[PDB]
Amino acid sequence: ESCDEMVHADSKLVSCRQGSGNMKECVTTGRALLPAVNPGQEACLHFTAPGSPDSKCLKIKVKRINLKCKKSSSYFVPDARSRCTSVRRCRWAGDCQSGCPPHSTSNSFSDDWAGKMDRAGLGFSGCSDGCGGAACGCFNAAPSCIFWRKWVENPHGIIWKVSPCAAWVPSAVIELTMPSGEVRTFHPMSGIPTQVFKGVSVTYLGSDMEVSGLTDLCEIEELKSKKLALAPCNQAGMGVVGKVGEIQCSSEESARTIKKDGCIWNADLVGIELRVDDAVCYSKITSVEAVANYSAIPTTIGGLRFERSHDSLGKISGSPLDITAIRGSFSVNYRGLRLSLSEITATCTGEVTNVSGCYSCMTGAKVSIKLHSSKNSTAHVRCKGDETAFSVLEGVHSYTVSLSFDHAVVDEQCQLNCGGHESQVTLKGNLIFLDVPKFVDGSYMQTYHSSVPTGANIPSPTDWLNALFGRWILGVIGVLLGGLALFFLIMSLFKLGTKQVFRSR
Amino acid sequence: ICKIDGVVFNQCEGESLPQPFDVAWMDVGHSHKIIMREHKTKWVQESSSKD
Ligand SMILES: *[C@@H]1O[C@H](CO)[C@@H](O)[C@H](O)[C@H]1NC(C)=O
Ligand SMILES: *[C@@H]1O[C@H](CO)[C@@H](O)[C@H](O)[C@H]1NC(C)=O
Ligand SMILES: *[C@@H]1O[C@H](CO)[C@@H](O)[C@H](O)[C@H]1NC(C)=O
Repeated sequence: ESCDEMVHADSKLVSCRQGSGNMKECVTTGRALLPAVNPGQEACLHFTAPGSPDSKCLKIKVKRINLKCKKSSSYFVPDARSRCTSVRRCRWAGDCQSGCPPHSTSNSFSDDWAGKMDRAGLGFSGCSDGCGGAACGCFNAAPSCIFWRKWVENPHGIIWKVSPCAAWVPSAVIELTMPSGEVRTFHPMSGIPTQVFKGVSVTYLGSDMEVSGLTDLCEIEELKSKKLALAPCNQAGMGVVGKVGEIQCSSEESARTIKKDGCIWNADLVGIELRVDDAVCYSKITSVEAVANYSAIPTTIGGLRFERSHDSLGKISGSPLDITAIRGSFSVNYRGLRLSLSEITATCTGEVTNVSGCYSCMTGAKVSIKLHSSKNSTAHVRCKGDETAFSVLEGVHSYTVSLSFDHAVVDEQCQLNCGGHESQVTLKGNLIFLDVPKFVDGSYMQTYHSSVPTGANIPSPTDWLNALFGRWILGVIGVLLGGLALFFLIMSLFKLGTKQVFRSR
Repeated sequence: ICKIDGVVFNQCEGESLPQPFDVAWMDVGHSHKIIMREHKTKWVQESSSKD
């Protein structure tokens, strides 16, 4: 579409050669800066070569600006159950004379327990005491050794993904298109590199926006049911029991199974209480319906309205009312890139056939330009008031772009050049004015608002009283005579009414 | 678990080759065996004449 805010910071900064025989480029490295733009615009990056007349551009597309957070850590918390067993073996030897574990023997597995499995997991093997006599199972008045092993299980296999974060920095999306033809997308962060794609390291900047109710919030998500929620989560491995932060593991593959080598638990996560050779285990792990308030996807805490935006590498979003931030400029860095320049541009001439749009407003004034040339995209439009660059195709086609004007009747003469050849164009049409839209029920903000033109806020005397007149003296005289006649008639009617009201009471 | 040595156990949609799987088992006098994972055992002497 349209384009604005040209830079041209590193023009004529190449050290190329003959160009493989006819013409080529070597490298173009420097540093530039792109200012803030409105959601749904394009920031072109036109290069200038000393030998070649014209070059290609690099458009930057921004769609949404959502409020996300960083990724401090990532882990999976599976669901656990209460499973245990016991045994009632008799001493019958010198093994359970006085005490079963002498000082520290915890591996109470005599090559017979079911702990050596891939579906069990890991736990804590303890011991207990028993009674003696005919009713207790032995023939000696001495306590017996009762061993028990407890472990957690996960029959269903519910998998959760929690990512703690306490920054909540603004971010946005970028649909970058290279001059060669490659078009990809990426999500830059507020000051964090966005996985630079062959030199381009454009980052996003913020304005240090304050928060109201963002102190302990996370982005815990669900994988099977795709259910999201906002609630204070735990921290890294060193945690406390009582809230979220139960038995974790290494990765998602280690979440379905509760085996060792990746799973970490501190202490006091499962209780055991036996009465008579039973070793029954009760559940103490809190479920999802035990945490604090536990906000959900519909969240209206304060001015922020958190929603669920369908996007990759992020599912948490939110958009308050119109903020009109101060600055949202970017910072583009260059490391290495090249563009093929033909330098064989020929005569080309275009003309203007349509003009429309708003006043100096959000969408601007869209003016379609028709060109005709032999090359593909050798064109560059430059004029006073605003500069707009775009790409064309081979042959004769139609292309619609938007420009910024500061006058009601747009009747000027701009200069248009496609590569090396230059010509002249003219515009003639009528434009309108649109103000900032108002708020209505049932509609909520989606991503953000950048800015609204509210500078003048005054009616210009030149544009006003234009269509009412057009001859002007004749129209003024006629309007004055009509107004005088109507005023005299209304005064006569009022006098008659007052006379009727006064008398005949 | 779907099949044990060519013996139908459950109803599955995708079969594969036998794989080593550590699991306890016990016999009760029927045709097929019964595998179990969570079980509590108790050893009693009873002073039987068979011992
Ligand atoms: C949510 O946490 C507790 C739960 O009752 C509540 O007192 C608090 O005000 C809520 N908001 C927070 C912690 O920001
Ligand atoms: C100008 O715009 C009007 C409105 O859509 C359209 O009918 C007309 O065909 C356009 N003219 C050209 C030359 O594109
Ligand atoms: C111009 O663009 C067309 C678009 O399909 C492409 O096929 C062609 O290779 C480009 N270059 C030319 C015609 O030199």
